[PDB]
Order: sequence, then C-alpha cells, then structure tokens
Amino acid sequence: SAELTPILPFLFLGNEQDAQDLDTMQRLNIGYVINVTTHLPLYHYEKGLFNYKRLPATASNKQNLRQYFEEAFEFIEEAHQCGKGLLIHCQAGVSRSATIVIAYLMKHTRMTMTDAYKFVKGKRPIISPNLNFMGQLLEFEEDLNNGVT
Repeated sequence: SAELTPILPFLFLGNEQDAQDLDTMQRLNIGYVINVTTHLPLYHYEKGLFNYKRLPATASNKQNLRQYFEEAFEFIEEAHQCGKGLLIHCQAGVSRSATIVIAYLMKHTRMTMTDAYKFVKGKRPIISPNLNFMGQLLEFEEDLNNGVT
C-alpha cells in the first residue's frame, strides 16, 4: 500500500494501516488523530497517547463532509499551535480524509481548489475524492471567495 503522506510538517494524510503504526506516529511527533469514519476503531485509544476526533462519515453517495470542515480545521490548528502533528485518515486515505485536507489547505493556506488538489495529489497520487466531495469542495471554494463561510 501507499505510505503515510506528510502534507505539512504537522499534518499527515493516511489510511487505516497508518493509524495503527504507533512507532511511526511517535517518530513524527503526532499527538492528534482524526478518524473520518463512523465504524473504524480509534486505534490505540486505550494507551492515552493521542487526542482523537471522529468525523463519523458513512459510505453514502450523499455523505455531507462540509459539515465537518470547521471542526476538523479547529483540531488541526490545536495540534498546529502546540507543536504536535496530526494524522487524518479514513480507510484508504483516498477520498474522505483527502477531501478534508484539501479543504484545510484551501482555507488556511489560501490555495485555490485546483492548486490544493494538485498539492495533495502530487504528494499522494492515489487520492481521488468522489464527485460528491468534489462538488462540495467547489462550493466551499465559492463560499471562501465571497467570505460567506
């Protein structure tokens, strides 16, 4: 499988395998984990090593991910501000988690939707948000450009 993707020094995009790799997470100074599924475990929860957030998305073709953007960005920033990294993952790191990272880049590094997509896809070529999530990212871009987020 594809290896964990560093996006920024404090933001890593991964799959379910990556969230179980405790030696790597400790090596990369990860202190925060976002699990973008309703059904996966929060791996290593009982060791009390990380701070976790679940964004309980399903597999539905109508899944709304925008509703989670604010919450997910706040958690990323918490990690960011205390000098810890954050791992965000779903099952494959292809679609749900990747959408959230692109949106973060759009809001917090001012990247257009196209440039943020290409930034992530350049780092992690297997990503492929579905057309539903792409539609939401376009709407998010719109709302960012009018300041109405």
